[PDB]
Amino acid sequence: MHIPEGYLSPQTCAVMGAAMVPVLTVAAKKVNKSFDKKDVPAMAIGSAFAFTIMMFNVPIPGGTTAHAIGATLLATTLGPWAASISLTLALFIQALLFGDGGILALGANSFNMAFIAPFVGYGIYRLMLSLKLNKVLSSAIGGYVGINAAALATAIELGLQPLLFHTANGTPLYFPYGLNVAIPAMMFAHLTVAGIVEAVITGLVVYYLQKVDEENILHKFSYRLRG
Ligand code: NI
Repeated sequence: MHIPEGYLSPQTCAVMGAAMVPVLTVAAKKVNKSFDKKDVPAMAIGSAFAFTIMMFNVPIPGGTTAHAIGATLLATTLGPWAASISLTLALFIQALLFGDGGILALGANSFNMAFIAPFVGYGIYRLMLSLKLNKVLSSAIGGYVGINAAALATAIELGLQPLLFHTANGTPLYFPYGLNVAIPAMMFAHLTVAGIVEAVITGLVVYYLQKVDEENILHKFSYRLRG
C-alpha cells in the first residue's frame, strides 16, 4: 500500500507527519521505560522481517500496491509500541535507501502501516482472546483486520486527493482517482488475497513461536521469573 512521491499534496504529507510525530514519540518513551540491552535487537530483527515481507508486492490499478506487512505479528510479539517503532524504521529504510514509498510520504505510510495496522491488529487480537480464541487463530484474525484497516486508510487518503486538491479547471493536481475508484481497488486487493497472506504468515509464526516455548522444558520453570 506504500504511497509514492507526488500522490499527496505537501499539505497532506505535512498533516500525516504531524499526526505521526506524537505516535512515535510516545512509542519511544514506552520503549524507553522498558529497556534491557536486548530488546533493541528484537526490534531490529522484527524490522528486518517485516521489511523482507513487504518486498513481495503487486500493483493495484487505481490504488498503489498490495503486500502483507507482519504488523500484527510484531505487535503481538513485541507489544504494539515497539512494533510501531520497528515498522517505522523499516519504512524509513525503504524510503531513504530504496525509493520505495515517498520520503515526503513517510508520515502517511507510517500512519497507515506503523500505527493503524499494528494497533488495530493488536486490539482485535486482544478482543478475540477475550472471546476465548486461541492465540494463533486470534492473531491471524487481528492480522487480517489490521491490514485491511491500513489499506482503507490508504484508499481514503488517495481517494480524497482529487476532491481536495485540484486546478481551477477541475483537473486533479495529485492522485487523480476518487473514493469510488480507490476504495474498491485497495479494499478488494486487501480483503481477498493479501489479507489472507497476512493472516497465514502471522498465524504461522505465532504457532511456531508457541510450541518452541511449549517445549525446552527449561521454559516451564523460568517463565514466572520473567521480570
Ligand atoms: Ni505498501
